[PDB]
Amino acid sequence: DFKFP
Amino acid sequence: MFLSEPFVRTALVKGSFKTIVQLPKYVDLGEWIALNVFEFFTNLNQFYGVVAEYVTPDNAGPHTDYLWLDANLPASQYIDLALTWINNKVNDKNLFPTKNGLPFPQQFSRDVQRIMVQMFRIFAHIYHHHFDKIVHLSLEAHWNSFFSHFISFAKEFKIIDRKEMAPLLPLIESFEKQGKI
Amino acid sequence: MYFERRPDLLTKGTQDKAAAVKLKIENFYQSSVKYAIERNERRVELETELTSHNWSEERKSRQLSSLGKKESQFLRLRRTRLSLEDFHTVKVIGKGAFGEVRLVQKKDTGKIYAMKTLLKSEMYKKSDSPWVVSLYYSFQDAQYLYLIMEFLPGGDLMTMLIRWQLFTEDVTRFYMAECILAIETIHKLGFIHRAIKPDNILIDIRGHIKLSDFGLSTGFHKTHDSNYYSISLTMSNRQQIQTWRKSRRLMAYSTVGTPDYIAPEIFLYQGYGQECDWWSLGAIMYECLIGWPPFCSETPQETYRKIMNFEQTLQFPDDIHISYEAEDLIRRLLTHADQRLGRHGGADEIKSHPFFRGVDWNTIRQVEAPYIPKLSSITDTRFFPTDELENVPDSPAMLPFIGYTYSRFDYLTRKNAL
Ligand SMILES: Nc1ncnc2c1ncn2[C@@H]1O[C@H](COP(=O)(O)OP(=O)(O)NP(=O)(O)O)[C@@H](O)[C@H]1O
Repeated sequence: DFKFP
Repeated sequence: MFLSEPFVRTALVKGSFKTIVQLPKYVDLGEWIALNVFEFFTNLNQFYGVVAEYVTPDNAGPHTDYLWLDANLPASQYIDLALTWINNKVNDKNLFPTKNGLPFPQQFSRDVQRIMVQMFRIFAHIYHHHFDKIVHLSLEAHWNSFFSHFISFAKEFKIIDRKEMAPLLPLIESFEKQGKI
Repeated sequence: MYFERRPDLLTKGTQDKAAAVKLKIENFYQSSVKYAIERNERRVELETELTSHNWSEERKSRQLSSLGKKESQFLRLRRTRLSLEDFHTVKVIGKGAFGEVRLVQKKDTGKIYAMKTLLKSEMYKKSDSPWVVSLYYSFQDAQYLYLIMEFLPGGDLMTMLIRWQLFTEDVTRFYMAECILAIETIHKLGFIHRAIKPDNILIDIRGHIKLSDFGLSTGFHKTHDSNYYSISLTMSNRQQIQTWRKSRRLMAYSTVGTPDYIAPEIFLYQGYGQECDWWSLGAIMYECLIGWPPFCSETPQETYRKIMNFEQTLQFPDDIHISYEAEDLIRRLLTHADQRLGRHGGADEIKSHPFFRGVDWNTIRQVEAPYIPKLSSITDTRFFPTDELENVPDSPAMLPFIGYTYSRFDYLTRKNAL
């Protein structure tokens, strides 16, 4: 789900 | 007593009270007063509180006495009475509303004089009966200035009348070198 | 009457009650002057600006009345005294050892504040940044001490870590980067927090993170050490989910201040520095990636032992989930102080680790956070372990206290929110 690059 | 000795040098008076007692510009007179009345009482009550220990039957000063026996008292009696009276008129959120935008009552300026005078009743009760031992612990510069303050405010805004000062009318004029005529 | 005077028979309740008055009167008139002197100062500050713009006389005597409008409210404030019964309690939120924490509505108006209850005589000791909880004002009484803070409904990171039991490398990267930026800021104001830990970390309405404190008056210190000097029954990841569960069900309330997240050079003498708090970050980072903190043990002394021999006690389990940049970072944060990441002119020496390639570190505050608290009101304690233990061996059993004679400046700032 969540994605923070 | 003989309260006009060479001590009338009253330290901590290095100005003339027209800078902390004049109503500041654009300030609700109620706030400007209801603060000082709070202030004045709160400090006066530390004064009799350093003396309450020794107050025992023998009322008030000479030629004129503050009878608490007036409608249905000794020294310690009508002080812890009038003193406690003030505390309550001042913590009353009706006359002294701490809430933000409450307007001051119609009673307000009236109770102002009332609270003011009973303070002087306990102000003066200190200056004739128990004023002697003051000079013991180097607190004359203090009480001198502080008295030099209580009147100044009461005169600037005239919440006490001239005749009620006969108990100290000679001492008022002694301090009219920092007295804001 | 050229006389004199002396001590001897003023019975020490009216001796030192004069040392008090002299103190009272000096500080008084010193300040009565300051007050008036700035009262004047800012008045003439606005009046030099009302005739610096060619404005109408309707306009100036509205601005000028707006000024004294303020000024009056100030003296109305100092006159204010409040206590409880000027607050209504909503629910209990947390407990430390010294006292609990309370979601509170102010009967007087009705807001959502956070009430932190403390204990004088038991804590011996004898501004305005996005990243830290806002303290407004405080007031005392006989026995306890009361602080008024905004209420963060997101719960705490400890309570998060329970509900999810494990973060991903992306969830964690977010929440870590948030901590860096909080911690960075605290350090920039010349402080070391020395109390970084999960439950000490808080979540706002938009799922974002902020610190709660600064490490002045939280707690205690560590005993520096102590000494004590069969069929197994365990499966060993379970073994912690067993011990940990005993470190909250009987240790959250009436806590000790667990030594996890305590860097090593603290148990030594006073020899530490800003670097102190980055360890705890790495401690924490480890915890949410693996499932427990690095030195989690049956008992806290054991935990002391591990941190002190940390070079052989740090091991990552065989639950894989950890890149070659994750594992590196924790390692370079969980090392010797003078060698640790973020020591050498650091605090953004951390941001340049290849575990981020992060957001511009600017937009970080504007970003969808892994969990936005799904809130049902303005008094939603849902994110708190609202179960109750309530054992504080203080029990002293059975509108006082003017809360403020402040300064004008704090009047504005606190008015500009309250
Ligand atoms: N501003 C706040 N808003 C909401 N909950 C809070 C707030 N401050 C504290 N809490 C709650 O109380 C906990 C923190 O309590 P805290 O005041 O840190 O206890 P402490 O013993 O003094 N120090 P510690 O217990 O080691 O964290 C959090 O995990 C929350 O559950």
